[PDB]
Amino acid sequence: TNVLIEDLKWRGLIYQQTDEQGIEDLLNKEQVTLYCGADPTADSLHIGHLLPFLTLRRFQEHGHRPIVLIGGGTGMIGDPSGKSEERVLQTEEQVDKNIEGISKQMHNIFEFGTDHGAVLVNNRDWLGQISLISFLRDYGKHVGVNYMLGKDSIQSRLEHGISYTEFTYTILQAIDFGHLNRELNCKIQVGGSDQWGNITSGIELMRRMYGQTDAYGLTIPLVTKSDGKKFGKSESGAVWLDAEKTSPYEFYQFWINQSDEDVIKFLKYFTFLGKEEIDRLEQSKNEAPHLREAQKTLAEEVTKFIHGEDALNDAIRIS
Amino acid sequence: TNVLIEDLKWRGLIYQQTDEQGIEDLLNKEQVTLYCGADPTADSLHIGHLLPFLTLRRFQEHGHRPIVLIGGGTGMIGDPSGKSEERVLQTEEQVDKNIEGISKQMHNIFEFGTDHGAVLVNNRDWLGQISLISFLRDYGKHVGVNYMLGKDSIQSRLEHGISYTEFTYTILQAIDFGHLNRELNCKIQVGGSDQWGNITSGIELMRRMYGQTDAYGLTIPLVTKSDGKKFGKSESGAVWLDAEKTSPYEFYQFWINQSDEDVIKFLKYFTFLGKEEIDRLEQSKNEAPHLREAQKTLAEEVTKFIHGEDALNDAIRIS
Ligand SMILES: N[C@@H](Cc1ccc(O)cc1)C(=O)N[C@H](C(=O)O)[C@H]1[C@H](O)[C@](O)(CO)[C@@H](O)CN1O
Ligand SMILES: N[C@@H](Cc1ccc(O)cc1)C(=O)N[C@H](C(=O)O)[C@H]1[C@H](O)[C@](O)(CO)[C@@H](O)CN1O
Repeated sequence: TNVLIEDLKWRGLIYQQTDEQGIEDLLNKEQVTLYCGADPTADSLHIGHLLPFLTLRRFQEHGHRPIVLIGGGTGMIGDPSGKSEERVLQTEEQVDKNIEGISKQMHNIFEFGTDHGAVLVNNRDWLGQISLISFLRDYGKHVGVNYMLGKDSIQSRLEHGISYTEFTYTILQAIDFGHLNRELNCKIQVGGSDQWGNITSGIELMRRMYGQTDAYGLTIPLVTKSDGKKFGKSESGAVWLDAEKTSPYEFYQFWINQSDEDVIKFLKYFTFLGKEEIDRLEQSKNEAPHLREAQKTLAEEVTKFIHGEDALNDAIRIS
Repeated sequence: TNVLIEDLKWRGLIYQQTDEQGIEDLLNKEQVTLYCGADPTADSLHIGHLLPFLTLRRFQEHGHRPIVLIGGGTGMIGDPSGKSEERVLQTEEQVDKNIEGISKQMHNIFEFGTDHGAVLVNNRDWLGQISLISFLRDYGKHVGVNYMLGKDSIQSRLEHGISYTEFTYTILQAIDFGHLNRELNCKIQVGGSDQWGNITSGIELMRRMYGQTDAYGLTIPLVTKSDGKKFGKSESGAVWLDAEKTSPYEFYQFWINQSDEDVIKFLKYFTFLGKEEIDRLEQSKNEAPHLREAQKTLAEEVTKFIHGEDALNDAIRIS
């Protein structure tokens, strides 16, 4: 038993684990409970969010469980990770409006509603309670400043000033992990490179609060185009997984006009084909580039997936 | 948490449980490990085997696990359940040949190969070992004759004589359940009406051997045609889920020419639609019978499933 660890590292989806061996272990023994999340900083996800939520499927595939968290709380604050400009808060309706969009997509990418499947959580439930005096007593006590001033994320901000709220974000997200680690049994936190800091911060506080209850962190990598030009950025800014911002036809194309270099890879990253199917599909590429098979299947795979069987047609029938 | 128990009894898939409440319970608490099996008495399954193995999916759907057992051992003996004529043994090649067929179908109906998914077991592994003196000591001791002479199955046989082997079958199958109950954690045994006796017999010996380690038995019902004529029996004897004995076109038809009375039901029994989709699909039936929607979708559902997306086409394109 250890095939899942096998394809996630063939397909190259492993940027870093906190404790390699430890993760390798429980994955080949117990049925883990890994989760991922996103704040409602928009009313639609974008292909940058496609990789991480798929890796959650990869896991679910072999008996494991995935938990999808929507930032109904940490959303209103926003994650300075990466950013090198302070954010700007947003209207209670704005957030509570956005989550209606993001939730409509997840619900389609994953299967919510079972007796023991994935779960959709919103942190405004546990962060919506906890008070000012409280937060300071119960959590702040064992969350030292030298540590926070250590998070890579923060410096870009420390450099041209980081407001206190951007600064008290990591503690908001640590509280989360812990809550799930103690509430749904969560032990692994999957997320992009931009989440190393927050992930780790979650386990560091899990240890202080009570000798780290078997928690670990996994990071999916950074999808890199071949030419060195921003995966996910069209003139039409991003490439939105929302039909009416980025359509199946526009969607379709994006994957079929995708370069041959960064092609098989993307096949591994976003398709549920096997090493065989790809092997062959890598072949058609390597010697009969005219039929343009790679670029084609990829497309029709991710499109039927994201957008539909029929809309795939509709898209193709417009091609 | 209790939706699965909800649709299995809406769709009517529950003929009987050994301990109703007890099953209701662990199903709304822990992720069960239910299994089902079939002896290689042929090299292809038939629609009579479609219901039970689907109900295993129903379960797997909500976090649970299914184990598919092939009778590589109890096969060579054959289950007198139902039968009212002694069986006839069969060639070691014959069995070892048949299982190649039956396994090719399961592998397509279920997903074998994961870190923690369903598992394919063959009992010739645990029954292939156990010796004559042994079997008598370790198992026979606490397997009283008055009990066996109680199994409904047996009397039909007791009436026109039951050979000892048909008689020592139930103990072969009890040993199984137990082995899985102690080996893979199995707690529920799903199978058709014709398996009540064997199922129960498995838990009765599990208790004697050691206070029944939390085992229960579930039975799917008997698919009944509307007219009262043998579901699954064509002139072409059965309706084989093997392409080259019962083809997608022949397959296709069988479901589209299926009567309107026993139609929505069969929709519930064999399709993964919702109560909604069916509601509507029950409607089209009830007032626009000309479009013949029920009979149609059913077909194309079960066909794409059993035989393929493309072969569905091929079938339709021959319709
Ligand atoms: N603080 C997190 C959100 C979070 C919310 C609650 C938690 O308890 C832990 C983290 C974040 O910044 N997420 C990105 C987002 O937009 O929501 C998102 C990124 O955009 C990403 O590319 C795909 O979602 C990858 O970094 C994974 N991420 O969660
Ligand atoms: N003794 C069982 C097989 C068995 C094998 C190993 C076990 O440890 C327990 C039982 C039997 O008779 N099965 C049917 C078959 O043909 O294999 C089969 C029936 O045909 C059925 O209709 C669908 O498979 C339903 O009764 C479920 N059944 O298992």
